[PDB]
Amino acid sequence: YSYTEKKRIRKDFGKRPQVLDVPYLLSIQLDSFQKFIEQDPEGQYGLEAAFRSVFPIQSYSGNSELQYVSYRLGEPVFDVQECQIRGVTYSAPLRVKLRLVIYEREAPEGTVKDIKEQEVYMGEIPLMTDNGTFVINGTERVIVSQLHRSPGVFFDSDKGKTHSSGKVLYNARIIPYRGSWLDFEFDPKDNLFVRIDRRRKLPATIILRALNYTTEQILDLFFEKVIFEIRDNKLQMELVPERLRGETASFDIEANGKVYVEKGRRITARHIRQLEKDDVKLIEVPVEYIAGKVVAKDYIDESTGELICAANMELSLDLLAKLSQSGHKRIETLFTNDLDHGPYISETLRVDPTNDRLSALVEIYRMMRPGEPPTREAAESLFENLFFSEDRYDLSAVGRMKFNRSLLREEIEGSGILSKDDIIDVMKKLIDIRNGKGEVDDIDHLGNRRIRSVGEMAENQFRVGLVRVERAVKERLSLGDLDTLMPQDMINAKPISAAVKEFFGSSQLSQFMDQNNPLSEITHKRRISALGPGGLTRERAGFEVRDVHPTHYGRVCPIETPEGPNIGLINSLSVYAQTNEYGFLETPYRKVTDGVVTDEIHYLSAIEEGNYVIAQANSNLDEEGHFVEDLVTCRSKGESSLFSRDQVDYMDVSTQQVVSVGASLIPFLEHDDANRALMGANMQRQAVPTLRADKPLVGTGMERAVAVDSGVTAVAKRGGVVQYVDASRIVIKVNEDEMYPGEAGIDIYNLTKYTRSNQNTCINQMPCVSLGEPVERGDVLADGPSTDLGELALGQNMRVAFMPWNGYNFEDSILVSERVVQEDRFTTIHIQELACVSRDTKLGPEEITADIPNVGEAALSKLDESGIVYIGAEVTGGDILVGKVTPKGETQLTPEEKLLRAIFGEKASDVKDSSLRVPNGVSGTVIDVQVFTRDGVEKDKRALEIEEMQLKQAKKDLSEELQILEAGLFSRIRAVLVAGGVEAEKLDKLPRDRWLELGLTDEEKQNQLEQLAEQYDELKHEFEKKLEAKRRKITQGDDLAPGVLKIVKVYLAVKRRIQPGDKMAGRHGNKGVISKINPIEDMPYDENGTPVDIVLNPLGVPSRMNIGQILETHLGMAAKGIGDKINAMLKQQQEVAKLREFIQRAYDLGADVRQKVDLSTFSDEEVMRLAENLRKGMPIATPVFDGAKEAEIKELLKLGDLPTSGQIRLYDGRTGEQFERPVTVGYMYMLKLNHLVDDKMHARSTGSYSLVTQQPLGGKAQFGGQRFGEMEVWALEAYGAAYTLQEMLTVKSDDVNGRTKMYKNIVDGNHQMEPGMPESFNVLLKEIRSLGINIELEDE
Amino acid sequence: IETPITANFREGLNVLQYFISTHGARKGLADTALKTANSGYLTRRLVDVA
Amino acid sequence: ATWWIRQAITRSIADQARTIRIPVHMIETINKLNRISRQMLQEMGREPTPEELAERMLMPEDKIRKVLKIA
Amino acid sequence: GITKASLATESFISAASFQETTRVLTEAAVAGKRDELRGLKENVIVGRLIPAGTGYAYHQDRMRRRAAG
Amino acid sequence: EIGRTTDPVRMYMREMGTVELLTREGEIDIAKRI
Amino acid sequence: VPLDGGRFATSDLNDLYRRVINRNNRLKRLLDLAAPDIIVRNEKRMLQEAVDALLDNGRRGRAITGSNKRPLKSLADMIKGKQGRFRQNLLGKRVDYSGRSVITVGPYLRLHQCGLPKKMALELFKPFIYGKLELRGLATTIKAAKKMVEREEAVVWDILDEVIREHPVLLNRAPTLHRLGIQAFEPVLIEGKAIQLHPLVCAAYNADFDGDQMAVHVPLTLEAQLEARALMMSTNNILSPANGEPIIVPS
DNA sequence: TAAATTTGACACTATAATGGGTTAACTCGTTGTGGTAG
DNA sequence: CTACCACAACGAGCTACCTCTCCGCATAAGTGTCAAATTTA
RNA sequence: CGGAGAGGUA
Ligand SMILES: [Mg+2]
Repeated sequence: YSYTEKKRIRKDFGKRPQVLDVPYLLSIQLDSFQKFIEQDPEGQYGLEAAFRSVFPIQSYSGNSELQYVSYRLGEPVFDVQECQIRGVTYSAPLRVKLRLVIYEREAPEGTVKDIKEQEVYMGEIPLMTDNGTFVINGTERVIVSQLHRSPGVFFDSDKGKTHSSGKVLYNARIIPYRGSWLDFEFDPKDNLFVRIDRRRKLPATIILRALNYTTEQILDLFFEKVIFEIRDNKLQMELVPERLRGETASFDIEANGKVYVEKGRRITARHIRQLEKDDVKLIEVPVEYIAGKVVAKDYIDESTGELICAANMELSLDLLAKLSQSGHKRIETLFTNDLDHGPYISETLRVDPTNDRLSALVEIYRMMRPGEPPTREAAESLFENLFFSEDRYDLSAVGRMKFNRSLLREEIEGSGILSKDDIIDVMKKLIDIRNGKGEVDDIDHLGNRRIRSVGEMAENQFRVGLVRVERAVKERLSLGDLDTLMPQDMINAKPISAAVKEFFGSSQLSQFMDQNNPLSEITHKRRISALGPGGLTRERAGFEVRDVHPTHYGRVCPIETPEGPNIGLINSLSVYAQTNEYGFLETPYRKVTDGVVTDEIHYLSAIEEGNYVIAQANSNLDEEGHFVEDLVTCRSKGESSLFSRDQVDYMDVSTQQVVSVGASLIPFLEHDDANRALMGANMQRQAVPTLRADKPLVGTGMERAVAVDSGVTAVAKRGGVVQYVDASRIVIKVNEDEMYPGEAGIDIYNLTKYTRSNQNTCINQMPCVSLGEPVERGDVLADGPSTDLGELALGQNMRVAFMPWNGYNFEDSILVSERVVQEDRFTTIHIQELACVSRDTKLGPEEITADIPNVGEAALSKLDESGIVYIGAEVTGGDILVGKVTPKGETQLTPEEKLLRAIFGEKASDVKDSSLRVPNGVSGTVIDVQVFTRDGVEKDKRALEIEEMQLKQAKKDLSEELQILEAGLFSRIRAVLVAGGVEAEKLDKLPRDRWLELGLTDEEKQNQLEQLAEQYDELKHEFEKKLEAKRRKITQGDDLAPGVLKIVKVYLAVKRRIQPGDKMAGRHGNKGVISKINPIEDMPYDENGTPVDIVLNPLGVPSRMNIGQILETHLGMAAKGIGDKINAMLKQQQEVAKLREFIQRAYDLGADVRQKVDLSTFSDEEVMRLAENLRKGMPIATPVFDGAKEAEIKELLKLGDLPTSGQIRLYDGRTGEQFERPVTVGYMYMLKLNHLVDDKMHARSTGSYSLVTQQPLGGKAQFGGQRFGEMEVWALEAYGAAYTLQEMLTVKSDDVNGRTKMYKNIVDGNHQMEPGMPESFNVLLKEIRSLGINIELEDE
Repeated sequence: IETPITANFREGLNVLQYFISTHGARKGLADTALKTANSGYLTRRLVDVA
Repeated sequence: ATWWIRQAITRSIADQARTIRIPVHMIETINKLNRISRQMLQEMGREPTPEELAERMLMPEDKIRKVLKIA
Repeated sequence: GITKASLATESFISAASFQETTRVLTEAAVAGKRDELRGLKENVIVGRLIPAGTGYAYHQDRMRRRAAG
Repeated sequence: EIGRTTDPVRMYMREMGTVELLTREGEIDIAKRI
Repeated sequence: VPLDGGRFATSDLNDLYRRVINRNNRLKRLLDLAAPDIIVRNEKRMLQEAVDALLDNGRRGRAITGSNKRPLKSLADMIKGKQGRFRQNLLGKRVDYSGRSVITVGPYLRLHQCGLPKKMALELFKPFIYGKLELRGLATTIKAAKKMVEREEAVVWDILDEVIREHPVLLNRAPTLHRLGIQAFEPVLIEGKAIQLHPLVCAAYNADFDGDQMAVHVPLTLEAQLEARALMMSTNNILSPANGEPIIVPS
């Protein structure tokens, strides 16, 4: 155990010994973008691949080319926090070394005339933060992966679309990574057709002819030949015996002297076997057998010179007689059957009206571009560019692999374009599927869907920008001057930057981050969206793709998805699920060998998983040897069954590998229903962080991993001893073994204090380590917003009794006591940012001043001389934040105030009130004021003071950084010199800074001494340079929007407490709303006198089938009872041995628990600290599907001196009577969701109106009115409610005269209406008249 | 499916039975929204006709 | 004929391209600005500032004139 | 059917507000139809009292003033 | 042919393409006629 | 119309009209210029395409897209459709004097009472409070009443209690499937931010207390008040209209 | 209003340049053509 | 001559509410007289 | 004060 968990050890009830640790939860995004950025010259990934795929480029002649050399990313101008503050993209400049070589035309190959190379600047690609996040325009964005259909070939069939026949129609499809599509399909008459790019249909032999194939070659490729021989006016065939299966003998199958078949007998398999055992080859036939057969090859007479019969025509008696009298003794015919060898190619050729290649090109031309006069070269160019061009067709080597796998080839590589053999093979496979050999492919099968991450998408968009700039540069280079034109002067950086910025700012996948707690960020980055560019839509999906497929086992969680219209399109990646090199999803498996489950782990894809036999994770083992039982439950080929102990091939690595991160944090998931588990997993990521984070008593053990890997805490990079602890920063001194002889060995962790998050929540970093503590690497030093000693703490654990109470818990409603609101357990902090912009109007600039007219000193008590509220002043609704004032305009000026304008001064009545105020209901202090200005205008006294404070803080903290690091360096120098020699008093009798000139003979230790001195000099130099750079950066003016003078941003900090209307929920989907805050004296109290804090409703248990909450309640009571015993012992101050005994006894209580913790190793101080940390209750880890059982929880209840049933006797606090039945009581972990009544409630009497329809606006932010929809109109109609309907249609809505008359009359007390014609009706009349159709209100 | 889910919600389910029940849970959840939309359309048409 | 055809096309694009009609001289200046910006963006590796464009643009034009020239 | 009966209603405004507005409006324009405003939806659209419940009598009164004069 | 098409650009190019190009001297006689 | 950033946000109809007028003017120019026949034929064809795109974009052929690569909204699209004039501005309208809030359970009420919060009640009855304040003589002008209710004296609260007495309000929850989705209740002033419903009416509303929300409307005229009192009161519609059975049942 | 001046409009560039970019390609019922075969 | 089928095209898809971000994107050659509407005293 | 895109609640 490390020292960060010795403080508080969570008891684990799991029994399966985990072999594989939980991997880094943010591996997919980081790995993808690392591949995109990093230079891989062999495995071309990202920028290098696109650069090689576009460069080099020729001219239309070929006398000038641009050769790629290398590329490099510049250092970003601003930091992450700087970009967030300034609202600019955190990007890195891309500089590429490009070489232009010029060729002579006089020489055959004059390659050496002039070479010009330099660093061209193109584009500013955004960079990824250490937590997988992008910073665009100040906001923080996340790019989610996409599960899209793989490139390759997919055979499918429609399950009886044509209801008249009921036949099964098969269709093939060739999906490339980029290019045109291709669809082979059938018809009810069994003919095969081609659809190009889902256009109209043609007979598919058109493609064959376009590939330069004639009819004889087509028949040779598809149909195999039967040989008919005419000799002396009689007919024989060459017969291969394995052909008369399932057919009826039309003639007598005879031999030279043997009789086999009679009339009206089917050739059964035993007769065929007799045929192979008699060894006959030549079989005589009558003449009517040929009638019905089709000739394979054309036949032309050598004498007359014309074709009697070409390929593919039905032979008859007259035709065979003519051919026999012609003199062709050998006839090749196609072999046809009705069950295995069907005549489809011949039928398609018959329906085909095209003779040879050029007619096929004309026909495909008339398909692709109808209405245009065809030409030979145009058709040839279009057909060669549709499929056989390297720029308009590509499978990207992953479509090639699936393509060769689905056609049962061997190599997994090849060309990126289609070819003749590929088309022949795919259509042959389609024919075979039609015949009966083979099976169609599944669409939802996880072997056909690929994960496209951020790196691939960014590479594709960058390649689009590259082809745009490439087409431009190729056009410009071919005609302009060639000698004095630098390579950087043609390339415009605009298209590439536009492409990357569009992708990173306005895509369907680069979305706003949900970061109200670390769990939300983690479950947002591990997200797979089936929609997006090249994906499905909410209309393009039915029940087939939304539903769970058996191949999702271990790759995709089945119980984490939005429950609205995105029920199956937004999936969550599993825990151990990695990604393949091609993008497929693979899972770990423990490899078993002849019965022993070895620790070797293999990663298996979806197609390989169905081959072997996989054992379940809940199978018991003997000393990590063989299985216990003989018949183990296993799964194979998508179905589960029983198998022997020697037939297995793999075992599940752990029982947690099926569920995702979010669903694995819910204790007792195995008892909950699927629906309520889904709801709990969905609501766990909306929990607002509270004021003081508190650990859950019943955990799972995954809290630590989620907290550490979320990148929200402050993990220690290198272990050591903490040197200086503060509320703002941590100074740590590294150990000797983990420290480079170059550096000082001092690390500084800065802590973020009260920064606004995306969802207006506060983000704070509270240090958890105290002064003088040895901490190793991987230890948490500062807890984030929802972390407690490195464990995710989303909510608070509270006392709960399950009992109905006077109707206040009626339908999921929750009654809460006053202890919860007094102790501010659910009091949150909301930091809200308000912005005021000083626009440059058309009559003068907007000034910010304290001289606001028509306002007294009562509203200006918070404003300073510059008109900005002081930091720290508490502000209420309607108060003035900044005193921005704007001119009105000559139109808004009245003649009365125009006279005094030129007499009493211009600054008299020219301006009006346009100050920033507080939205109603908002309160709280001011914590931060940022004043951004335009470069060129003097700001005010306030902004000068702001920048003075900024420079002072920067210089102070950066100087303190230097001082601490140099103190550590001098300490290292002292340690090194005393490791060399013996000098103790002479160092401390001399100034600390003068510890460098002392020395002796030169050796290695003197060498790192000199290296340390050099690092000191470089340290102070970098100090000075970064100080100067920071000063210049802060003294310069920001680049604002055009027409903007200055922007004032004010941060308010509201403190929100709970009130009737605030939603709460547990972790088992038992959501509810607060109904009443109850005084503590009325609460039902137990025998001891402790009142229950919250009273829930029991009826939500049976109907929703979430028993995990009851078991969690009992487990929480047991844990809190043990913790109460510990607290009582500590308060009595008994001993150190007794506490050690009791804690050890409580730890080793499970039956076959995985962990083994022993208290003899721990010292007395560790025991005391542990007991102090457990005095509030012992945390318990309950893994999903492998958690504690009823016997264990009852043993815990017995140890803690609680009734085993979990139910205690309550007394009514209001009256003192005893409740007739025992009531289940225990501690449950409740959250506080982000649906607050403050943000939900809204009211409006009369406000602003729209322009076109002139009815009141809609929205709380813009003070709108509620819509009275069509359904409610029908309801009032059904009542017969005429007058209310009329008043809601005319006078409370878009009728200008009626509503102002209504206001005037109600102000006068008379309650009467005067309706009028609504404006929307006249809008409709004018629109329909503009349609050109005369409509009018016909009087009478 | 041939083999049924033998265990109840008190004894706790294993991995595969829970995985099986997810199918019905998701199908019902989607059918709820689909039938809601269809009922809304039918109600609109019926209100119009009469 | 090429001169006349190009002149007619560019004059047509200078009167009917946008919702709001801008005079031909202003459109020429807008380009006299677009090219300069691109030239300077290529030369320096970053987008120009208004003062740099004032320095490089013209003898009678200053920061305010071209600031007004930006829409 | 319900859709066809609703579209074939004698009032073109109700049909236009229901479905297939283009076709219904074209048919009404070519036929030179006219609306008598007898349905509840028509008066909801135009902005008068519905001929049902409390307002019904008023409409009847209006009718008995339009017919008798 | 004059059939299933709706793009004005396609039709315009179709009628435009029925007229052949002029040589170095064809323009001379055309200008002489003018 | 201009926006807050100085930029304008015009309608697509301006673009369509610009197209049509430009092509018509150029046709007139060519006609007076004696252009060849193919030229005037092309100009006439594009004029026809401008016109029909104006009438309805995606009807004849390819829809004319604007700058953001989306088809433009024609007059026919502003007439018909789910978001057209008929189904979004003539049948259903946005209404003044309307509020919205989350609901909790009130067990001490009757069938004809609803617990309205004080702030929503003050905002809804603002013209009524102005009128009664003016009648009583505590305010001289409408502006004085505005500022007085804006700083919420106790006399304002007393007059608000006087105004709401025997003044029913309509509670409404969407989707209103059947006619019982809207009902008239007498208001009772409560401190808080949630409308308190009666437990028995939750079956008619199909309303659960898990965060559900509903809207409040205020009848203004006398006919509307009697309309809500005699026809819409929760004590009148006891039996369901679908079948003759009571709907207010213990649950 | 007389006069200034930056805007606004229109007319004119004389080597030879000769056919354009492109997007994405459920389910269901009703209506109208377009043959089809005997 | 006209009873019949298979394609193409068109119109349809609950309700209400809340939050956030985006919308003159890669492309373009300058001079020269004449009128004229906004600008100083 | 508009329109699109993304997400969330009932
Ligand atoms: Mg609800």
